[PDB]
Formats: sequence, structure tokens, C-alpha cells
Amino acid sequence: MRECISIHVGQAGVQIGNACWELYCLEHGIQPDGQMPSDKTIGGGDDSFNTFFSETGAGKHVPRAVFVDLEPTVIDEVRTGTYRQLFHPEQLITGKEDAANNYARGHYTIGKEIIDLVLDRIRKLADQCTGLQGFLVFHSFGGGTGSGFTSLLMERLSVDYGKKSKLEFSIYPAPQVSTAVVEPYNSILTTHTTLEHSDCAFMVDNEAIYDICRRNLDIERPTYTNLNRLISQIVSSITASLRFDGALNVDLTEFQTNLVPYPRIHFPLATYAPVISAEKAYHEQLSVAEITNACFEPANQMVKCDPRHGKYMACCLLYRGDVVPKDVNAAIATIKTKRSIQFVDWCPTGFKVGINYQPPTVVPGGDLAKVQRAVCMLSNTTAIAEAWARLDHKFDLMYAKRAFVHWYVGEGMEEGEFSEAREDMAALEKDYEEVGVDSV
Amino acid sequence: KREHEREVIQKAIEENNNFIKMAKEKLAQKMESNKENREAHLAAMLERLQEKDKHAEEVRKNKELKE
Amino acid sequence: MREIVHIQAGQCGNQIGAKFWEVISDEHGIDPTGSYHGDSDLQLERINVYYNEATGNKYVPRAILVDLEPGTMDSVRSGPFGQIFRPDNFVFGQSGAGNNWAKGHYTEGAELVDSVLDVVRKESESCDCLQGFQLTHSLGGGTGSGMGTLLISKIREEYPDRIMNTFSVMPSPKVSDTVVEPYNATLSVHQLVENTDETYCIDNEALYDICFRTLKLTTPTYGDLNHLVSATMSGVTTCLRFPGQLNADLRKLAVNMVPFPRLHFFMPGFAPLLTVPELTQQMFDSKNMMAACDPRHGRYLTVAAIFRGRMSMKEVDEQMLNVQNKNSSYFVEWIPNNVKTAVCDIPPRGLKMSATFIGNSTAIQELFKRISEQFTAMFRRKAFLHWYTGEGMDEMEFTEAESNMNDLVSEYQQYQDATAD
Ligand SMILES: COc1cc2cc(c1Cl)N(C)C(=O)C[C@H](OC(=O)C(C)C)[C@]1(C)O[C@H]1[C@@H](C)[C@@H]1C[C@@](O)(NC(=O)O1)[C@H](OC)/C=C\C=C(\C)C2
Ligand SMILES: Nc1nc2c(ncn2[C@@H]2O[C@H](COP(=O)(O)OP(=O)(O)OP(=O)(O)O)[C@@H](O)[C@H]2O)c(=O)[nH]1
Ligand SMILES: Nc1nc2c(ncn2[C@@H]2O[C@H](COP(=O)(O)OP(=O)(O)OP(=O)(O)O)[C@@H](O)[C@H]2O)c(=O)[nH]1
Ligand SMILES: [Ca+2]
Ligand SMILES: [Mg+2]
Ligand SMILES: [Mg+2]
Repeated sequence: MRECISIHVGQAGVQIGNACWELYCLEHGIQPDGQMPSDKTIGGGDDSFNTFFSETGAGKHVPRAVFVDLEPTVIDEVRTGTYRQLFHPEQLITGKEDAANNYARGHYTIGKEIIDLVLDRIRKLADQCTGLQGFLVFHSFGGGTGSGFTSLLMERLSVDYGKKSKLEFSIYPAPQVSTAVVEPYNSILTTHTTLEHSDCAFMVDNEAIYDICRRNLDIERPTYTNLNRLISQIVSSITASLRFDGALNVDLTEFQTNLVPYPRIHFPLATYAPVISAEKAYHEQLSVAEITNACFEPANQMVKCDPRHGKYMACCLLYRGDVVPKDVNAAIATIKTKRSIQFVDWCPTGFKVGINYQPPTVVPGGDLAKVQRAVCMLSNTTAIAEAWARLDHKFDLMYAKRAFVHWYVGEGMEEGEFSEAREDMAALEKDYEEVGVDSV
Repeated sequence: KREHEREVIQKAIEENNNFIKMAKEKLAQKMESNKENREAHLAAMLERLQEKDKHAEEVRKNKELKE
Repeated sequence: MREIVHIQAGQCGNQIGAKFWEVISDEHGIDPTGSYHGDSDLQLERINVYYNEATGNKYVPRAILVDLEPGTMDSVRSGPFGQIFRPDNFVFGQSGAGNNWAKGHYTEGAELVDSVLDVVRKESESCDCLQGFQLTHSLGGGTGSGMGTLLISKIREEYPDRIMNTFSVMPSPKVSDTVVEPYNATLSVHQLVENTDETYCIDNEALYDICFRTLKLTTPTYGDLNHLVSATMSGVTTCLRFPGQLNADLRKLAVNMVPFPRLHFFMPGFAPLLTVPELTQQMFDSKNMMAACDPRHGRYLTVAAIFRGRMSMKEVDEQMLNVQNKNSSYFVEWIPNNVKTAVCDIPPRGLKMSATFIGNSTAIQELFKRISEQFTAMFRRKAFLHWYTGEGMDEMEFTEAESNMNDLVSEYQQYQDATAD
């Protein structure tokens, strides 16, 4: 059992969903029509990949996923795309009018019209579960749906499913691909509203991903397609422990124990390696030591920040492919005597390690080289607060003049919600500061 | 110890229910507050437009009392 | 889909309105019969935004043609793409405004406005999801100006949760010898600042100066001025008409362009009148603005820029960054990342590549000050006040409209002077 239900909200959530589920299918040998030849138990099973796929009597493996967007044109492409047979039509939910980069419309005006239908379809997946573990929620910070509707959904999910675990993959805005001037507003509002209702959230800085595509894959002007294929690899690495089995395999929930010292401190920093082109990977093998050392190059992080100027509260290494503990231990011992790695004084310094022997996979016609071994580091660093600081500053610049605020007030919101949300962010920045101070 | 064991699991149930309860109530209040505000904004808009109509009547009226 | 309902009022409105439909019908590859004869599926993916699809694959403009005189109505129907418009959507009076704002707004137009609304309503109710309305008109006349602003108020009563966009043509003595135009403009602006969400300020002063000084066309015809208008209107709707990420609809445009509700008057720009670098330098040049304002006399609140044609998108990103850095003083710092760049790889007709500009600049006040200068002098003179009071208007409605436009100017000045700290 231990089923996980994925919920993809808004354009960013949906399109990243497309990348992830395409990638999962290739990893598990699932065809676009949903058939899986290697799977001999027809109509059901207790295998590890069943945490993410349900099975029909006809042998179809169906994603435990819901796609939601307040406008139809993004999900329509799924309905008519390569993997359209993969999803039951009821898993793909669309309204007629989007939130127009407005949190208020996503949470209230437009969102309230479809929220009940969404919860009903989610309920239908959950009742098929024999032991539901929790939810994985994909969304942008900047969009009106990604911000507004997500926070509404997360609130409602806490009511309907109690303390059942809820994880986030949140797309943090970058100006190179930004769509709205008000994305700082939407970011602060959804972060404030979802904070109590999320157990663990993996932020993905679009600029971090943008830079990696430019620097490591030599993509002059990365598209969402370039970004999402890279993002899906990090997501795959994180969910791999749920979808595969193995002796040295460590469940994501075990890492979670280490990553979250306090409820509000639940934002791990992700760092992935190797990201390399076919051209460069040719006749060049990246060893365990090399990819592990790459995890401490800030250029490889999913979020722009400097952990070297912060303190660690946890360090997890999630390997996949040709990797054995001996090489990991050797690589770690080398790194600790050469990197700027400093822990807070109230936490142990040991690195927690997981290994999935299933090697990395790449999507056809993709920019990433196929490698024998990869690693995703999940660390809890005070430095990730830098991402909050940058967003909060941009928020302050506009809110001081109340720029664009009338678009929110016009949809029923009050200025008190802005100030309340900003105060919570200030407390959160202070929290990350407090945990880094030495004990008395 | 048996009694303490009961009190601990009862506390966990209580706090879990209290969280569900306060979330349900906090949300219902927000959607209600938002419904009132948005309606009040639209209502104020129509009222201003509806006195533009009353003004136009007064103008056409003023033209008939012009002759 | 997300439909826009187009409305054109008065002579100016119908002139530029017709040319607008001629240009985009060509871009979307449909002939004056309404049949499609294109080559790219991208032409039809978002065709329903402006067109109704009829039986036999016939695309009909979602357009409503209005005027208080039946003259122009025959012009359109006889002009090219005249047989594509819906016959029932022609709504004409017989009287004619004669450049009297009061007649268009309170008298003659108020008696034709309902039969216009009936057509608006019929088009609207057949929309899968109406996003809003766009109006083409001048502010110097009587019909397009006075009745156009009446229709806006009336439409906003029945569709208050929709976006109201306008292409307003501003009066200039360099083009029209009519003397009362600054009355009509001020009275209109009094209405537009309250009841529209987005207004494209098409300034005849700017259109004239471009034709005369850059295109070197002494004695410029309305055809010359409208060639600029059509190219502009094509540019600022590209994001609405073709598959895109940025300002793909009227509401998302408004949210990105309007930081304060009253400050919704944009000065558009167009280039050329090439290399990616000087395309960018031109579109930010005062000579290429369709509003007679110097952007370096104020600060940009927000900016939207679309480049069209096949070009290096890396180069466009670099140069848009370049312009913001070299001209950092002319973008307000209390709005981070206020400049947005779009790219459509299908160019306009005739050009291999072009660039359209939409700026919300505090320098727009230069345009309102020009009108106000004429208006205030006319108000003291009291020249031709009887034609307005003759329809039942009061002298205060002139005063109120004046001071409201004065407020708009000072409000644009307020945020121009504002600092981060
Ligand atoms: C002998 O001297 C002159 C004689 C006339 C005009 C002028 C001079 Cl000096 N000047 C200065 C002007 O600037 C022209 C302008 O009119 C124009 O729009 C244009 C048609 C000329 C106007 C009057 O200010 C405009 C509105 C008050 C308008 C006028 C009208 O159109 N109807 C109406 O209700 O209001 C009307 O009847 C149809 C015809 C035209 C008027 C007459 C008075 C000529
Ligand atoms: N990485 C990545 N980011 C995306 C993608 N699509 C959109 N974004 C980002 O998401 C933000 C905009 O939010 P969207 O998800 O597009 O908007 P939305 O969720 O549909 O909400 P609406 O306003 O109602 O459309 C911007 O910062 C974009 O850069 C994507 O496919 N991949
Ligand atoms: N750019 C441009 N301006 C025009 C055009 N036609 C008229 N105008 C301007 O419009 C202003 C007067 O408004 P009109 O549209 O002509 O008059 P109307 O709105 O039809 O109202 P009435 O004529 O009184 O019934 C003048 O300042 C003209 O310069 C045009 O084709 N192009
Ligand atoms: Ca099975
Ligand atoms: Mg969307
Ligand atoms: Mg006329």
C-alpha cells in the first residue's frame, strides 16, 4: 500500500506533471497506453510502483494523480497528447476562466466554483487506496491558480484528511520567465496560507534551473520544456524511494524525520548532480566522489542561496544507480575536510544516506546525458531563507505604494491579509535566524 | 500508567480535531468575508453608474424645460 | 474560448476599426468572404477571440458598427472586407452629431444606445466565456466621443465584471481644424478615467509628426495616419490573437499594466517606421511613440513589449536588459521587474521583423496638459457653450471634467516623484 496522490495545480504544476509522469513511465517500463508487460499481477498488486500507479482489470497502469487548472488550454494538450490514454478523463479537471495572476481570484472568486468538484475527484482516488500515505502538490508561487487555488485546496485537504501528510513542489518565480509583476504578492500570500497545512515543501527556483540549463547543458534560451525535464529528474530522485525497493533504500519519510526540526522549518534545499550534456559526458565517467562533491557547488542547487554563509540542520544524500556505501563514505570523508560545512550546535553532523540501484533515466530527445549514477542532496540550511528575503523585499517595494493592491481588493480581499501574510514571513525569516544561533 | 496512556492518545485526538475544526471555521469566515466585500464593491459600482442615469434624466429633463 | 466583443463608433472609430479588421484578417489568413486560406494552424488556434465561426467554415468578426449618421456605414460595407461583417450588427442613426458631445452622450445617442446594446447582448450571450470589450473611437468628435463613452457606462452596468478596453484617438489642431475638440476630449477623459480598465492613447499629434517628420509625408492623409494606427493595433493585440504566455488576455494585461485604477492610459509605440539592438533602441525612442510625449520627461510605471518575426531570443533578452540598465532612472524602482517582453515568430505583413511598445508612463501627462491648455482657455472664453447647455448640460459638468483631468495629471506626477525610501 502506502499510496501517494499527486495533485498538479495551474500551468506550472500541470506541465511539470507531464514531465514527471512521462519520466515515471519510462522508469517503470509503462507504455503510453498504460500497459506494463513486466507486471504479471493483472488488475492490482502490492509492488513499489503501485504507490504511484493504480491498476485496471484491463492491465492499464493509471497515475494516482489529479490535474487541475482554471483554464482549459494547458490540460487540453494532455487530453490530446502522447499520454492521453494514461489518464481517466475525470482526473483532468478544467474551468473556463483562469485567475489572471491574481491570488484572490484563485482562492476566492473563480476557485470556489470548482473546489468541491476537485475534492470529489480526489476523494475518488483516495477511496481506491488501502493505506494512503499522503499528497504531493505541484504548483507555482506566481500564478493566480498556483498560488490562490493551491492554498484553498491545502486548507480544504487539512479538513477532509486531518493530519495526513502533504508535500509541496513549489515553483519560485524568476524574472527570466516571469509572467506577472505581482508574483511577489501571490508568493507571500500562498506561503503564509499554506504554511500551517504543509509538512514539507521543496522549492524550485526557476532562475536556478534556468542558469543550470544555460551553463551545464549549453541551452542559449531555456524553455519551460528545458526546465521541466530537469525538474522532473530532481522530483524523480526524491520520489524514487517510494516507487522502488532495495536493501539500501531509505524511505522519504525517514529523511523527513531529519529534515524538519520544527514544523515551520520544513523547506529543504535540493542539489542535483550530474547535470551534463551528451557531448561532455562522452568518454567521461563521473564517479561517486565527483557527483557527491558537486552537491556542495552552489551552482547546482535548485534554489539560489549560499549555504557556505549559513548553518546546516540536516544533510541527506539520495543516490541512484551504480553506487555502493564504501564509495559514498570515502567521498563524504573527503568532503568534510575540504568544504565549508558547519552544523548548528544542537544537531548531529552525520550525513543520512539512501541508495536506489535503479539507474537514472532520460526522456528521448532530451538535453541531459544518460549517466550510470546520480545523486540528489536534500539539506536543511538557514541559507534557504535568502529566497524568502529576496521575495519579501520585492513585496515591500510595491506594497509601500499599494501598487496593484486594488486588483486584490476588488476581488474581496483586505489589506489586512497582505500585512498579516507579510508579518508571518518576517517571523519565518526570524525563525531561520533563531535556529542558527548557538545554544546558551 | 494505563490511565496516562489513555490521556495521551485522547490528547492527540483532541488536538487533531481542534486543528481540523479551527481550519474549517477559519476558512468559512474568510470566504464569507470575501463574499461580502466583493459584493459591496460591485454594489458601490452599480450605484455610481445608476446615478449617471439619474443625472442623464435630469439633463434631458432640463432640455425640455428649456423651451 | 475567450471572446472579445469589438465596437467601433463614429467616423474615426469605424475607419481605424475597419483597417484593424483588414490587417488581422490577413494575418489569420481569412478572405473578405470569411473563408480560411492559410497555411499555419497557429492562425486558427485562438481565432475565436475575435471571430465567430459560422456554417461552412465561415469566420465572422465579432464586431459592432455604430454611428449617428448612415454615411460611414455604407463606406465600410463598400470598403474591402465589407461583406465579412454581420449585417444585423450595423446600427445607424440618421441625425448626425455635428461634433456635439452632449448630443452623442445625452440626446441623440441616448435614443440609439439601446439598439446597440441589443446587438452587444446578442453577441455576448453566445460567448463561451466573454473576457470583455474593446472600443475604437475619437474623443474630438460627437458620436464616437460622446456616445462611445455612453455605451461604455451602459455596457459596464450589464457587464461590470468584464474588462473594458479602448483605442481612443486624441484630437490635434495639426489634423482637425475643429475648435471645440478640446471640450469633447476633456468630457470623454472624464468618463474614461472612471469606466475603462485600459486605454490606448492614439494621438493624432504624434501620428501627424511621425508621417511628416520621419516618413517625410507633407500633407498626410487619414490613410497615412491610420497605417500607423493599424500596425499599432495589430501589435498590441498579437498576444491576444496568437498562442502565448504573456498578457494572453485583457485581464492579465490590465493586472500587469495598471498599478492604480485611474492610471490606465498607455502610450503605444512601434518600430520601425534590421538588427535586434536598434529595433529595441527605436521602440524606446520618443520619435516612435504614438502619443506626443517624451518618456524621458517622466518614469515608466510598467512596460509591455512584443517583438515579431524570426530572431534570436537570446539577443532580445540581452538587449531588453541592456535598455533597462542604461535607462534605469526612467523606470520606477518601487515596482520590481515592471518590463515584460513577448515574442511572436510570425511577423506582420511587409516587415521581416518589428517591435510594438506599450508603456504606462507618467509622461503621458504631457498629452493631458496639452488638451487641458486648450480647454482652460476655451472655458474662460466661453466659446460655443450654448451648443452644450442647449442639450441640457450644466456648466459644472465642464468644471468637474476639467478638475478630474487635473487630478489625473497630478496623480501621475505624484508617483513620478515617489521613491523607494
Ligand atoms: C462664422 O464663424 C463660425 C461659424 C461656425 C463655426 C465657427 C465659426 Cl468661427 N467655429 C470657430 C468652429 O469651431 C466650428 C464647430 O463646428 C464644427 O463642428 C464644424 C462643422 C464647423 C463648432 C460650432 O464648435 C462646434 C460645436 C459647438 C457644434 C456645431 C454644430 O456642428 N452642431 C452643434 O451642436 O455643435 C453646427 O450645426 C450642425 C454647425 C456648425 C456651427 C456653426 C456655428 C459654424
Ligand atoms: N518551471 C516551470 N515554471 C513555469 C511553468 N509554467 C509557468 N511557470 C511559472 O509559473 C509562474 C506563473 O504561474 P502559472 O502556473 O503559469 O499561472 P497559473 O498557475 O495557471 O495561474 P493563472 O494566473 O490562473 O493562469 C511564472 O513564474 C512562470 O515562470 C513551467 O512549465 N515550468
Ligand atoms: N487618426 C484618425 N483620426 C480621425 C480619423 N477620422 C476622424 N478623425 C479625428 O476624429 C476627430 C473628430 O471625431 P470624428 O470621428 O470625425 O466625429 P464622430 O466621432 O463621428 O462624431 P460626429 O462626426 O460629430 O458625428 C477629429 O479630431 C479627427 O482628426 C481617421 O480616420 N484617423
Ligand atoms: Ca500488478
Ligand atoms: Mg494558467
Ligand atoms: Mg461623423
